[PDB]
Amino acid sequence: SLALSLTADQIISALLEAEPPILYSEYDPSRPFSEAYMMGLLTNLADRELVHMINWAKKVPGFVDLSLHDQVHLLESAWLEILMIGLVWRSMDHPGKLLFAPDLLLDREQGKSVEGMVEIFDMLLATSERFREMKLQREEFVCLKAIILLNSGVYTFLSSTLKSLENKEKIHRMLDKITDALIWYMAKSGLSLQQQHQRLAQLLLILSHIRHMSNKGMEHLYSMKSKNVVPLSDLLLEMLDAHR
Amino acid sequence: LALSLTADQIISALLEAEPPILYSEYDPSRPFSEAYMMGLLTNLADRELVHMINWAKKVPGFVDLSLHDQVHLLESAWLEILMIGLVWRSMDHPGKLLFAPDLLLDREQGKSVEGMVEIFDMLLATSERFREMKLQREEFVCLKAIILLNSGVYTFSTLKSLENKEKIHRMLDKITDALIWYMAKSGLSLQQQHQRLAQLLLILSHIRHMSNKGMEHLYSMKSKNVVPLSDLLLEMLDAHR
Amino acid sequence: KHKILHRLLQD
Amino acid sequence: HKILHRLLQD
Ligand SMILES: O=c1c(-c2ccc(O)cc2)coc2cc(O)cc(O)c12
Ligand SMILES: O=c1c(-c2ccc(O)cc2)coc2cc(O)cc(O)c12
Ligand SMILES: [Cl-]
Ligand SMILES: [Cl-]
Ligand SMILES: [Cl-]
Ligand code: NA
Ligand code: NA
Ligand code: NA
Repeated sequence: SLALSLTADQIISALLEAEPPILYSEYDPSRPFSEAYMMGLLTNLADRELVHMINWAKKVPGFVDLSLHDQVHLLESAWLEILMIGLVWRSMDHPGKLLFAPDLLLDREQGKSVEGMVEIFDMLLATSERFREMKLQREEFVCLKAIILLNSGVYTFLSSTLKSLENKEKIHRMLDKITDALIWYMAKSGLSLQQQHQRLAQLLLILSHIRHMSNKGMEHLYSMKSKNVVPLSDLLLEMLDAHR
Repeated sequence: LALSLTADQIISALLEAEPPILYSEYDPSRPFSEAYMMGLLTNLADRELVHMINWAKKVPGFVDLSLHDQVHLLESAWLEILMIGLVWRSMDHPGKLLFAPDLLLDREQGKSVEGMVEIFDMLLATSERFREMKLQREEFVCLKAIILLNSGVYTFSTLKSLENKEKIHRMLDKITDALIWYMAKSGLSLQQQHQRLAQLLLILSHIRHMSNKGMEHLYSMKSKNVVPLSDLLLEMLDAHR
Repeated sequence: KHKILHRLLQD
Repeated sequence: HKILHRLLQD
């Protein structure tokens, strides 16, 4: 397929061009900063970002070549991981703070306003510090985001027909191509072979932590829903429900 | 000292440290109620944890960390480590999970416990991935050591801590070196080496997911008084609450 | 087919 | 005193 024939430079260029816009939150300093108010800001932002995430996913090489059911499956698995890795990336330049949006930069003491949130904040902040330690580059970030989209749901992806088996193999081939692209970027940047392999591993281990934080955030969001802390959009309810 | 080991020395040390394969307490005169199955799985985990601590102390450099860092890494990783071992043991048994040699379960047996079949289905899918990849024992032991060192490593500001953190990151890099060396010795091309390194490390995202789902499920079982848990498991579980 | 996500991926 | 902390000593 055309997508599976792209070069590393073409893959990276495509992912850079697909980057979504950075949206603003509803934050008003005049509002009492209650648990419900803060959670309303975060869920409202996530809802609006999800629409742009769908447009981004359709630009990841090969993604639109899968069936609609396949695309739904991968996004249902990965959506909160994708939001959170974007959050960590935006926060790199702001030690001690999480840049949810340009007008919504929160520290851990503000996170304490929501029950159970400071623990999540601390994980996200630690991951942002790791990004800083590594001097993570935008080309590396966009490859990681595409990897999340294709990988998080791929073990549960069904291959019960010849066509679905073919599509599953196509996903794995594209994951290999994104690895090739990451390695190509790191080689062009001057790293030795040993440094390239070490950094590839450092970058992919980030994804274990992103998964962990997504799972913790999803459990927290479910708790908020059950406790009726804030109203959630129909889309968020459906995405939440796809995680049982 | 640990950081001066060669790739061959690292893999050799990890292979020699492999824990024993324990038996469950399964008495086949008794049927598999929800409570009995939960008791068998948690009792097995409790006994395996003792051996996991022995194993961790043999992972190069682990005992050089402070006891607080050792506690925290094991609290973060324990169920991931149990589960990756389970999947490894299950590779030779398509469609089944070899919790122990006397407790080889299929997904229908997992339905004995509310919410468990969903976890079984993920573990079975991961076993299929191991078979598809022809995962080798040398790769498996490197992955288990990586989980131990990585899962808790970001939630770690004194000088000593920064030192411990640097030690962990340096050892993670040495295990990467060892994985690549094993793949190169095995004949993989340079491109195949980086592609397989990534395929292997992405396993760890799925292992994390299954551990998180298992931990949520175990908390649910505890909250419903399904199964009594040892003090160790209560504390291991409370580290995630 | 009635999921919102399914509709957004088509539109 | 955590059980895990105890086991890491002996
Ligand atoms: O982190 C988030 C976000 C969120 C919003 C925008 C982003 O870009 C990233 C995360 C949304 O809702 C939550 C809702 C929760 O209950 C817990 C959370 O951690 C979050
Ligand atoms: O998988 C396990 C295990 C388990 C036991 C031994 C192993 O070697 C691996 C996993 C133990 O308790 C649980 C308890 C749960 O509630 C859910 C689970 O999935 C598990
Ligand atoms: Cl094409
Ligand atoms: Cl605090
Ligand atoms: Cl025993
Ligand atoms: Na004001
Ligand atoms: Na024993
Ligand atoms: Na390579």
